[PDB]
Amino acid sequence: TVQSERAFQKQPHIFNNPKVKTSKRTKRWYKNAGLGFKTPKTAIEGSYIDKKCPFTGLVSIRGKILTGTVVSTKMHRTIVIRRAYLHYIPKYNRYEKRHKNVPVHVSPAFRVQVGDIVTVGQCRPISKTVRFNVVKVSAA
Amino acid sequence: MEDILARHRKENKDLQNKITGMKKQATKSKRKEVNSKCLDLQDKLKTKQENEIRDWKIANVTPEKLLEQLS
Amino acid sequence: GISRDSRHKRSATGAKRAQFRKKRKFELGRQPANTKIGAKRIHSVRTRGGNKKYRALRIETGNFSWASEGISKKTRIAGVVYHPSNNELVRTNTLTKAAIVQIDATPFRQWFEAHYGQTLGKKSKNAERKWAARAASAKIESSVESQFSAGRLYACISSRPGQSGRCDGYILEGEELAFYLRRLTAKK
Amino acid sequence: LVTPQRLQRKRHQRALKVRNAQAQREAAAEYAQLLAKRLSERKAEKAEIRKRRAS
RNA sequence: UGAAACUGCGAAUGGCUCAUUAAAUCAGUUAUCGUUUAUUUGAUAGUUACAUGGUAUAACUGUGGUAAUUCUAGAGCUAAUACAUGCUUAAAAUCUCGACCCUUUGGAAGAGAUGUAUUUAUUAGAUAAAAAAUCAAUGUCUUCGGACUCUUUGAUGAUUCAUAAUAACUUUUCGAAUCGCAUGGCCUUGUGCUGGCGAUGGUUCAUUCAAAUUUCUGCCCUAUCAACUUUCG
Ligand SMILES: [Mg+2]
Ligand SMILES: [Mg+2]
Repeated sequence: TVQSERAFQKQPHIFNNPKVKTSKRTKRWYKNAGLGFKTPKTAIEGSYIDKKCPFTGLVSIRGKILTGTVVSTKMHRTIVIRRAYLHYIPKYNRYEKRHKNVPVHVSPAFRVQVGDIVTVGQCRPISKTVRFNVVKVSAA
Repeated sequence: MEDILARHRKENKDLQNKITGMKKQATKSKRKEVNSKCLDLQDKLKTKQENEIRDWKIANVTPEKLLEQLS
Repeated sequence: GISRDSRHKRSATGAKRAQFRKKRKFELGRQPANTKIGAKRIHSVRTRGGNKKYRALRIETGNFSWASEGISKKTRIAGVVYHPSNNELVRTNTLTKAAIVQIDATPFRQWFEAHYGQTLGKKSKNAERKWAARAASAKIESSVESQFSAGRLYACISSRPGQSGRCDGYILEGEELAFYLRRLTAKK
Repeated sequence: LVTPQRLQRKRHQRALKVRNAQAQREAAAEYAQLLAKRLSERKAEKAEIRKRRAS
């Protein structure tokens, strides 16, 4: 269901030449994210279009990198992860448990299910509250 | 017929003087814009004269076929 | 005026944020220029910085590109047929980015007869030397000469008129064109 | 008023744009010479790499 | 020398107060491959009547108005780094056409275009160890059967980056009609051609002063506040 939606879905500034009869009808552009992150094979042979995918779209990865555990996958192309941590109250000389929910973007190159641990990287501000992007999935 | 041709000739005689005055009044900056406006005015006058001649003669494709041909 | 501030909304938890400051000049927003078909009328808009931004109110012409042959020709725009953001901008015949117009096929054809030499639809020596030099490139998919039969091409618009003041785009190709004409026939 | 001084200033502007043009052109020519001899030395190093791998 | 006035610049700093504000400000820590940046500092532009175009006005003179304002009307002047026009430059290269030549394996007089900025489309922007077969194009020689005797750059962890080229595009952006000092050299003796020190102005890149959003973690009391947000995001 690639052209199911209302405008056409293409990578920007790519060209498929009709005059030259090629084997594949869609030339696809991809980049590696850096930091020793392997590009998944489904990004390269895939047919999806996403601007906010870090392997097919116009989004770089830079800044903090974080790890979490996903709780919500219930909405379109964005999932919500959860980082539990310990906060240290100095008067009582002992820690407090705390957690923060950050909603991260996910490309359709990842099959992320609730309970798995992901690895997120900072990107440009994608939406009102989304500022992150999933670059690695670990099965659990 | 002849009156419409005389009106088109008078419109062309006014438009030639208007285009010549616009070309003479232009500077080096706005000469290309004045030339584009004069060419658009000449094309619109020719289209209006052709439509007037077609109306004087009269008074006195689809994308589904493209889809069928493509499929 | 139009404040594009992010503190006047709610938070991520739905709480009502209080007001914090008066609206700022580094965060303003302008009223949109719903750009029509008409004679050339472009207003200058001064920006933040020492820069300047065109605002195309009424415009008619454009430098539209052909993807396959790599040419771009100054060509009049007839009217808007289809638009992805709203269906009501079609009703007002509005040029924006990706608003699709019908563009008349006269100067592309007049180049094409000078560069490929076969008429569509239905003598100087070096020129036929050149048309003997180009043989295999004369084939275009059937929808394009079907549009040449009426002399009206469909072209998308890639240049934003409200910033650049121009209206420049590209002619639809068989994949792009095929999907857009099937949903055009789904609308019609 | 046309004075000799404004003619001298116009002459100086013309002369300065001229000599700036030849100075940057000869700088470009010397750098083209440097890049050509650097690529020649690089091809010589490629040649000695190929004969040490051939032997 | 210099009152007034035009023009350029500053007045967006400083000074004061703490009313609003409880993930708001802020503190430490990131990011801008997500942006604008007067000034400073360094580079940056032979491609577009020239012994140097034009027009308004202030200041000033004169006439006025009202109780009253840092109020100003009418008339008469004149300047610019105000405003608005407007030429100039060297060679070389490459592409679009191309009068004629003859039938090959084709090659050409000549014409036009190619500074910078805006906008779109396309292309280049590569880098793991070696090889062979075919068809074209060429630089080629024929023992007209034949085959080779010579081409390939940056950065980042990351990019559609830097940048270049092509097709055009554009109420055509910029490419000095400015000013102060000493006034010098070269003769076909024209009052001809050259000629320094440095103030201002200017396109773009970089820097700097910054600005703007922005990442992680942190806030006093309250359940006699347990569910809140979505017609109006
Ligand atoms: Mg003095
Ligand atoms: Mg400077």
